[PDB]
Amino acid sequence: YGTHYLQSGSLGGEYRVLFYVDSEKLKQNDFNSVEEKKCKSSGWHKF
Amino acid sequence: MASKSGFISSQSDRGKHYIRRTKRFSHTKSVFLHAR
Repeated sequence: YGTHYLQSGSLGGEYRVLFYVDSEKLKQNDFNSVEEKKCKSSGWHKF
Repeated sequence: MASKSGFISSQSDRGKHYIRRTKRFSHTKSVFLHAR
């Protein structure tokens, strides 16, 4: 039967909402390019 | 790589080509939904 009785009070209804949204998005491109050339030509002046 | 000599006459040539290619891709998707 509990610890107390109701001496007075009010009756009706209760309504509650908690609502939570959390979005994270990441996009990442890392592009590197090395192009190297060396070339040489030699000959006396025949070769 | 390329190399040449030219000069009676003589001609010499060397060539080399090398290619290596790698593609790796992974995709992971997960959904958990619970309602009570």
